[PDB]
Amino acid sequence: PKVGILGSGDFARSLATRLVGSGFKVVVGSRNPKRTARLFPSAAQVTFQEEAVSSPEVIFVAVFREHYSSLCSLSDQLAGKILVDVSNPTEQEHLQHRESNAEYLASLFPTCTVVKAFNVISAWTLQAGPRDGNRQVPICGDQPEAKRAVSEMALAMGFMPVDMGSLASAWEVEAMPLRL
Amino acid sequence: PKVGILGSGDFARSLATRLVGSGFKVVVGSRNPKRTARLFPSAAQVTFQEEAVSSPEVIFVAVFREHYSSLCSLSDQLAGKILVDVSNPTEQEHLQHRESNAEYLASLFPTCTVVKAFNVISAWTLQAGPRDGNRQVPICGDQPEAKRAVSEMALAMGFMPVDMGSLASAWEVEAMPLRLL
Ligand SMILES: NC(=O)c1ccc[n+]([C@@H]2O[C@H](COP(=O)([O-])OP(=O)(O)OC[C@H]3O[C@@H](n4cnc5c(N)ncnc54)[C@H](OP(=O)(O)O)[C@@H]3O)[C@@H](O)[C@H]2O)c1
Ligand SMILES: NC(=O)c1ccc[n+]([C@@H]2O[C@H](COP(=O)([O-])OP(=O)(O)OC[C@H]3O[C@@H](n4cnc5c(N)ncnc54)[C@H](OP(=O)(O)O)[C@@H]3O)[C@@H](O)[C@H]2O)c1
Repeated sequence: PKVGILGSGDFARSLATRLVGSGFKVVVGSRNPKRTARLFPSAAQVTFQEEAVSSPEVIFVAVFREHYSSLCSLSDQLAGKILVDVSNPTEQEHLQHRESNAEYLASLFPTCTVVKAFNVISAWTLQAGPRDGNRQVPICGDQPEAKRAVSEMALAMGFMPVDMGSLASAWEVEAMPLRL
Repeated sequence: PKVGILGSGDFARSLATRLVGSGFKVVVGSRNPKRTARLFPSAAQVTFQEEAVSSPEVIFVAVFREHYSSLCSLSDQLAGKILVDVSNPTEQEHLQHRESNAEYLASLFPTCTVVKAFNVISAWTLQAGPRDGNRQVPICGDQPEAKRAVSEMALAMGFMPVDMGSLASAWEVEAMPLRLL
């Protein structure tokens, strides 16, 4: 507790499932929480975006890059928080954009600290994937405290965090193939 | 609806998700509904086994073969209902048992009618939703009304039911490989 997630799709919902199964309290921010809540694990509290971001210290940004700027109205609430960029760009997106999605996200929310994590993990692995601790997540970011928070979370969820350095490493991390 | 599901695992949970996304009301029977409910889609009503099987006309049996007989105490409530055997046996289990899982389940609950369906569909395919051409669900069973009920459900979920005949076809259906991506 309390971990935030912005977004309502397959990845959001799988993250929520894993977090709840790992003893975290979870709040989800959706544009249509009424509709979205129906499919989410009951233990997660699905609410409006504004209200979902205010409590948590760590917020997973489980939306596509093209929708990042739509979150700008949440800036005053998000101030000083940890944002997790989970995006797994296609080969073409990766090559088209000079900066990583994670760096782009950092630029949009300069008062937040961004950690890149979970891009190489499938939604089904999140849902089902055995809590053997064998499955590696690469993790980077500029802030050691933020990286530790996300790494401990990864461990509690049964993954094995691998430190890949500063947020400048996010471009190479975003090139890593999704497993599997 | 309401559609029933017995069991609390990855498959139960995925079936539930999918059913609720397709406009069905869903009730789930678990031995520990307090714990189990936490992970299930909010729109599903997770409750005790006895209470779960009491309302619905069609009940998905999303537990392993080895646990089928543990459901015998529910016999009185399950009488006259449609049971869906979704099991995907391992090659070994398939070869060790003379009869199919579905036929075994039919023998345990003779006042019920069993339909074999969904064994070839992965839990993730249930969750994420089918997409072409990964839509095909083999169905068999002895009773045309029961097969129609399950087939319409399949169609509502976005699958394409394929009639494989009587419950005697279930052994061959159970040999069908499970499909992923
Ligand atoms: N699925 C995987 O196996 C996988 C693996 C690794 C990483 N990821 C990453 O997770 C992120 C989301 O993926 P997904 O598979 O969950 O996609 P998805 O199913 O399409 O979900 C996208 C979500 O974006 C949210 N969103 C917020 N603002 C939006 C807007 N303005 N327009 C459209 N949508 C908006 C939506 O929630 P609301 O409408 O309720 O706000 C929606 O649920 C992506 O960056 C992806 O690379 C996915
Ligand atoms: N997962 C897939 O991709 C896949 C695909 C097709 C078919 N299936 C089929 O779906 C069925 C279940 O699969 P699953 O992946 O959901 O397995 P699972 O995660 O192990 O779930 C089995 C469930 O059986 C229930 N159960 C009822 N009585 C039990 C007992 N006495 N002892 C132990 N468990 C008992 C449990 O729920 P409660 O504790 O609440 O009772 C448990 O959650 C299997 O026959 C499988 O072949 C799975």
